[PDB]
Amino acid sequence: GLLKESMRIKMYMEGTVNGHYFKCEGEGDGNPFAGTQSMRIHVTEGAPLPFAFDILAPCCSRTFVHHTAEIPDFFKQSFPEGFTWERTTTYEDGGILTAHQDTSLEGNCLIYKVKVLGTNFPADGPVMKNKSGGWEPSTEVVYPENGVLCGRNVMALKVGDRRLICHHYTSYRSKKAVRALTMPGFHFTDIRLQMLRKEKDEYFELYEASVARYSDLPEKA
Amino acid sequence: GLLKESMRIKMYMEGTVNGHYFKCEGEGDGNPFAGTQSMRIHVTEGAPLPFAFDILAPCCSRTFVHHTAEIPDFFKQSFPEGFTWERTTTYEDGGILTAHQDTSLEGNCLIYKVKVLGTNFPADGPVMKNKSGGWEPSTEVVYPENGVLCGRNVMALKVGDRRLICHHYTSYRSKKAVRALTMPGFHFTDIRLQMLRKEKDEYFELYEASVARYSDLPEKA
Amino acid sequence: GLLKESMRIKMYMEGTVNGHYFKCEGEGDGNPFAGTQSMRIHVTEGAPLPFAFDILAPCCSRTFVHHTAEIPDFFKQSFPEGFTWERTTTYEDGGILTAHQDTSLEGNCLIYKVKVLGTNFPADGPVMKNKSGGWEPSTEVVYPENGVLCGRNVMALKVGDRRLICHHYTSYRSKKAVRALTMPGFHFTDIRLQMLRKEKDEYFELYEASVARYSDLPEKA
Amino acid sequence: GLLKESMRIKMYMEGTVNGHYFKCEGEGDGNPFAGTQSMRIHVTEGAPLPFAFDILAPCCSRTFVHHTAEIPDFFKQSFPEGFTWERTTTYEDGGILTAHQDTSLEGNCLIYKVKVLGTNFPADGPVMKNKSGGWEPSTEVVYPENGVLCGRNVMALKVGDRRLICHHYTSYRSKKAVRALTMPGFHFTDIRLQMLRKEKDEYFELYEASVARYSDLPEKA
Repeated sequence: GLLKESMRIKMYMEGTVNGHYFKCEGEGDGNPFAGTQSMRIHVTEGAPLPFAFDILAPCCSRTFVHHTAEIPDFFKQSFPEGFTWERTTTYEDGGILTAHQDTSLEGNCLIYKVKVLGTNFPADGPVMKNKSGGWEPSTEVVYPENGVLCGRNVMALKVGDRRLICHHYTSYRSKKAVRALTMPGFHFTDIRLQMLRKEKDEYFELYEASVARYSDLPEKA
Repeated sequence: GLLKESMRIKMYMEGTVNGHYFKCEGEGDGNPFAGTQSMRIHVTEGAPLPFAFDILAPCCSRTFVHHTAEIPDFFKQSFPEGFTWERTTTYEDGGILTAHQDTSLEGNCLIYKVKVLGTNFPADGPVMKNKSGGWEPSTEVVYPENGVLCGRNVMALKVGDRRLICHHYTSYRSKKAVRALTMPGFHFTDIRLQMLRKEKDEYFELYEASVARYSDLPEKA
Repeated sequence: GLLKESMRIKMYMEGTVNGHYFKCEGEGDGNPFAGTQSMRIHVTEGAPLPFAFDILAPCCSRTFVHHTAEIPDFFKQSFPEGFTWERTTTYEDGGILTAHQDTSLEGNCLIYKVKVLGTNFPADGPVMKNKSGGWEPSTEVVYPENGVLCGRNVMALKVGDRRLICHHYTSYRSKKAVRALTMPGFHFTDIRLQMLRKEKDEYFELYEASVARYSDLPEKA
Repeated sequence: GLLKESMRIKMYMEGTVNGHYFKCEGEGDGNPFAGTQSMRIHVTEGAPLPFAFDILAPCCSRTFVHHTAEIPDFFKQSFPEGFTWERTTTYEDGGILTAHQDTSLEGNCLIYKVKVLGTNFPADGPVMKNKSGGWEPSTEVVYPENGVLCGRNVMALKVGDRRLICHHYTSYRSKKAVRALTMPGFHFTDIRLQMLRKEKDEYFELYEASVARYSDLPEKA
């Protein structure tokens, strides 16, 4: 019973994208077992952001995933010690967004500390011109490599009727000893990250659902 | 109609991988509406293949996808003219495989003509040492870009307990005038590609099932 | 006297870029010791080319390099059997070009056979719109890997006052027994590829100079 | 004359590489006109470093570049305000090193502030096993893109007689208003970074030389 049906979240984020320094703080809630969560993010320095917050949204919670088919849950097994994630996202028009995150549990409150370095976003591109309209839903590929949980994803940024593709390369590291966890095998995480509200490039509300599953396609003989 | 619920397939492939010339021929069949098919392939020049056939298997059939949710079918709509596909697969240990394909229809035989270039596969990697154990199931991301259907994918090659990750960049081009197609929107194609039999690095048997669908995840308002 | 002060060149090139099939032929000559050479190219099929021939110029001659500082010449030592090259070129705006080449010798004719596959060039980019204006000079990084000579390069495509960057990944394979060659160590090859004339996307003249060298920077102790 | 034939350097570095947090501090001196400089680095937190310092070494000085051929010096023209640099470095065996740097001037001392995030370096690979033997010399490609100086590079990390290849993507931003500089054209920067001394994987001496120049190769008419 270390995680509850209803969890509080506090997030601190600091970074630079294309030389622009910013800091963000967020508060949220969700059901880790139902795989649902929302969050409110304030830009506290470098407002207004001169780039689409869409690139920061996936930096903002892997404890909140509905696990199907008895798939071992790397993230929840990691408490009370918690876990980190590190990701590089390559954008097909040239942006590169690297982030390192820390997850901790204090009573009922998950604590997120994120560092974000963004480089070579094209000045004319939809990130730096803030023309994006959110993410399509996605499916992460999750597999083990010596007690590290690995992530790969293809994500599509809405740019009117066009889609800008980026590529996620993620490592999830337990702060619990490897020998104390059941590692999952290869599996999938459906993720749907929605921006519900935004104001003056300084305030954002997010909503995310996540489900760990195997392929629904049957395997032949 | 034009496509029957039972189709035959003839494949001709020519290519070079790390300087090793090979030709293949396939004979196959499938229910294009059910999204199921199978294929026997003979390596007719350069057998025994000095690398894992696993890299060529996804070069061997996008007419055979079960479409859910009234998703327009780019492929089936393209007949009688048919379509081409072109792909680059990047392997995270350095291998690149580029292939162009032509799909034609005579009677109730789909004809595939495939050209393949493999470059910079590492000598001691599992493709060139032929130590792969087939593919995980996958989910392609499919989206229009002005008459062109685009595909992106993360696939996972089995190398024992480890997974070798590769990235698909696909373009699908109709030979029907773009005025005469209903383009789909952004969607996913589940793909499970199985190797049922291999012999002497010369004879292979493939089976594949594909479903076009939306995300299983509900959208909040 | 296998390789003369004056050598003739003949090239055969076949390929497809974004669906467009074409063949080209080249006739050339050079001094392979001076590292200078030229080539006339005619599109024999698929003329007029609907993309910049700029992407095909680097597929048109590594026998022609001035070697400084007693650097072992992998290419010249390969005769009479000769050598192959395989290259994938990734453009920062989405294009991939993959190519395999065979180089053989008969008397004083070098015979080039090239297969090219181009994928996912953006419809709106300078290559498919044919708005490029040739290559900056370049320096290739060349280093051995177990009998194979590897090449890495950043090249810059002129687009008025902008530069479209692409990345070369090249493997040079001798058809001569490894043990008959002195493999060079790590070194650079300065290449300047110039397009002297073009005519209705059908006829092209190239000149190229290549120099193999060490860094011109002193090493400290 | 803010800039003289002898300047001093102080560097602060903070980062995480594969989840290992560290800090370093640098003390150096140089002749920014002759393009020569040296730095002493102490690992001040998270010593002993459990990865190759060689990956941080190019995070430790673009003010120190001898400009030939009257090429405009973006770096020198950007004082007193100074400049930033942001780089992502992709290693062909999976590692990514993103970095943001601030360069300031306080009298005769250049002040470097570096944030570093490294993700997804292979546990088995020579970086996390600390088995690299320094860098080959390099040639950076430098070119303007509307007030930003872009850099691209291929660099080779020594691993015995093997070379591990990485790819630099750099943007240099003046903190001086863009319109107050003469932007250079496309040019090259020769860089030779040497580690002269290491101790206890907590103390390191770097020497570097840099020359800005055009191609050594002549242009035909």
